[PDB]
Amino acid sequence: VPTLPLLLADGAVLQRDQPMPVWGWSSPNAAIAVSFDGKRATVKADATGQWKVRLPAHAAGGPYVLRVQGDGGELQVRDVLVGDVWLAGGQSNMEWPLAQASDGPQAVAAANDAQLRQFKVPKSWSVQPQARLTGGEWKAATPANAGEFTAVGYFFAKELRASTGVPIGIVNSTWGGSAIEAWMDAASLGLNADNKNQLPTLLYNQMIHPLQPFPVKGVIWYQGETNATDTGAVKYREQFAAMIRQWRAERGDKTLPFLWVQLANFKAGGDKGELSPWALLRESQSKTLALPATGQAVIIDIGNPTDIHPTNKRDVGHRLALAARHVAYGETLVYSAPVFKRASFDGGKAVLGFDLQGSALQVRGGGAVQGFRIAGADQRFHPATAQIDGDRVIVRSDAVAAPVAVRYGWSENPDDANLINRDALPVSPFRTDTW
Ligand SMILES: [Zn+2]
Ligand SMILES: [Zn+2]
Ligand SMILES: [Zn+2]
Ligand SMILES: [Zn+2]
Ligand SMILES: [Zn+2]
Ligand SMILES: [Zn+2]
Ligand SMILES: [Zn+2]
Repeated sequence: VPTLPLLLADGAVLQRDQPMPVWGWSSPNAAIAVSFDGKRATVKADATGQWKVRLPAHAAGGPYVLRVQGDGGELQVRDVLVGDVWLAGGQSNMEWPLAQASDGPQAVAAANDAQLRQFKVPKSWSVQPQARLTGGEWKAATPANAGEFTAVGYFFAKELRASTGVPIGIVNSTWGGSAIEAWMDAASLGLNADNKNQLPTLLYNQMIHPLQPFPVKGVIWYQGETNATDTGAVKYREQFAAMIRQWRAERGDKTLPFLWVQLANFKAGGDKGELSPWALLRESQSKTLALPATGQAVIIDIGNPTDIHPTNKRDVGHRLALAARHVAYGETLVYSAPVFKRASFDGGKAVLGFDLQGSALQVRGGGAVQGFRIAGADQRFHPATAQIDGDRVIVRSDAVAAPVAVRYGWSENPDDANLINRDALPVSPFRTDTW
């Protein structure tokens, strides 16, 4: 009488268009048969009692029944869809449930999609990497269930349902207040294999590692507030890149799409002088775009100055889905605002070159450009004026005759910064210096 992992249960969404692993346990050397939509595979478990087959790549569809057959009896897994599965991780703002979004009641009331599903990994930890989850089931996006979906993940999935027309499943693996070190395996930290959600490897071991044989289309991520500190904001860029590369290596896919949300604006109290840990962390996030198959949603226009938990999650999901459509689905569209590329300082002016990313630079509210500061060699930054000229912005200040650096939206709460494109996507904060 065989058993299956918690992910291969009633209502599951399985990753389409790549090999389909089915694994589980039984008696040692037990004979096992697995069938799915008229395909059958047999295998013998090993002396541990573990068994695994790979079923052919299957196109989007469903519902189907996954049958597993041993000599003791049969397991039937019902209402299985085949589509795209996305892993959704991070801390509070990915955990944030749909019911508590700005549109929560109305969005839950509109959530009537049997082909959009979530698997909520329970908050759990372990000092060692684990082969099994300790809980969780698949729920479809009905009004009875959708209130508990990740708000950002639901809205992201709702966008993909419309652009792909295939089933979407979200594996929700989140924990409010967590540090990235808790989500990283021992190796990415240089380690051997208090609040536990801030301790190295403890969440990865129980909430990520067991998921890794389950194929996914890509990952969406919203984390970093906890690491936006004097000590961890810059080194986050190396930790985050290492985390992505390791998750990817574990899954055997060095270009597995990995998308994240840059921190929103928040009066975090960390800014002092020209030091801004939150702006340093956002930079660490933007630098990670150097890795292949990555994208970033910028959201400094929709944070809450006075609450680290902004309730506008619909627009977060919209911008992650733009990026997913480019990075994971190979589509051409405006998925990013213009990106700063190059700076030249001649005269009393700085000219900044942007990659326009398929759009045009404009200004929220239509007035003068806000959010720029400029510094001389003394490294003191003054407010500056800025003018748009196609793919360039020219920046200057009456009080800086020999500028050497420019900073745009470089603070924890850059709620004035107003450079956008014609689709109203905001330009990411940035700086020209490495001070
Ligand atoms: Zn399991
Ligand atoms: Zn392992
Ligand atoms: Zn809050
Ligand atoms: Zn949208
Ligand atoms: Zn690209
Ligand atoms: Zn140019
Ligand atoms: Zn203001």
